[PDB]
Amino acid sequence: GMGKRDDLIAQYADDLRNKCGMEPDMALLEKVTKGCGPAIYNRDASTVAGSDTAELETIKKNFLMKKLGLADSESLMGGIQSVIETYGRSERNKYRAVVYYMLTKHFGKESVYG
Repeated sequence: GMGKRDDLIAQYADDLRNKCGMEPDMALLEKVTKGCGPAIYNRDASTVAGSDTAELETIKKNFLMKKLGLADSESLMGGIQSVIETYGRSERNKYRAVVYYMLTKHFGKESVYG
């Protein structure tokens, strides 16, 4: 096989195109994936619970505010809610790399990844 790291990035790209309706920027997606960590074999650890308030508050504080450098405002949770809705209410495997990629796009923060 191709190995878990490639399988994951391929899956993220497929989700972006075929679930979220977006043309994936592969160069950015790779940078976002690097930031999430080494390839994860345990599916549970690579996904975001869209319906968990604390998990969304953590994405706001640790990713949007701490990493992307965005200020505290209604637009942050609004953006999180938007990307979770885009990924889909019926999706039980919302990959955290895909969510981070979508938020980076949504807020125009691509250049922070280099």
